[PDB]
Amino acid sequence: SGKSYPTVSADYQKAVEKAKKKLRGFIAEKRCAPLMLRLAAHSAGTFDKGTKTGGPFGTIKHPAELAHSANNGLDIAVRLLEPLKAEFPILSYADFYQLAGVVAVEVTGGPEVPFHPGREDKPEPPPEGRLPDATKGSDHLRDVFGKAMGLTDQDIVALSGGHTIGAAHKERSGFEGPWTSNPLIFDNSYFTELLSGEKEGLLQLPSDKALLSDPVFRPLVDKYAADEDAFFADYAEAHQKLSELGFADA
Ligand code: HEM
Ligand code: NA
Repeated sequence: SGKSYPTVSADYQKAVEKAKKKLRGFIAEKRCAPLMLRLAAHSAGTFDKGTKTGGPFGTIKHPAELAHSANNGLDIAVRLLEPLKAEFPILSYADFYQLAGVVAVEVTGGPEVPFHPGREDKPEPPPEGRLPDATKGSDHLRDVFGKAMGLTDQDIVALSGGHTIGAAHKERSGFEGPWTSNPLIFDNSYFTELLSGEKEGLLQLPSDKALLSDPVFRPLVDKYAADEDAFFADYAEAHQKLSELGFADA
């Protein structure tokens, strides 16, 4: 909503479609879906609505942005995609990385997140420090997702569910381990685990836990744990919005 998507040529659209297929095979084979989803979200999550700066505009490939502490390990993601990107010179890096995130959700069994091409690659990375801090709580989440990005409380909880795939690594964030028993399967297990309490072998970040105690976030955790279809619907909505921050009249 509020979006006017740009026209791209037929050749551009053809390349999107071909790149989508190549990304499915590559991501599935390399077992890197969680890392690609992180790459897409960290690219998008820097958007500040008040200044219209940052966002999903290809800047995460910049050595300067990769160097941000919140981006530890994403240099691997960028390197992994470079040979594929080279097969699609017509596409912006901006579009390619968001497409990789959409594909990451799909190949792990998640919802089909709508994708619209046309993001332009911007020259300057945003300032460091805009991405969410895992050690903080509900006020912080609203500052970053709501005040900066312009997303809703519903979008915050749904997007937190992205942790249903993947794991933290002690050499990247310092945190360690998967949120779920099935880290390459996209489902509502993140919320199920968040509710059941701490289980050995599984991770919960303070930021994950903050969902449980917030008056608005908690009913959403409950809904998603009870209804995976509702989670998938809200997740697809939220991911689309995230992937489109600052893009197509924002
Ligand atoms: C809600 C606020 C968030 C916080 C505090 C947060 C924090 C973190 C941290 C600390 C890690 C571990 C990085 C590492 O050590 O490898 C991580 C990983 C991850 N994040 Fe988030 N994140 C948030 C939101 C999101 C969103 C919105 C998405 C996408 C929708 C997402 C997707 C992922 C995925 C898939 C991984 C696992 C990556 C892998 O397996 O290598 N996260 N997150
Ligand atoms: Na899972």
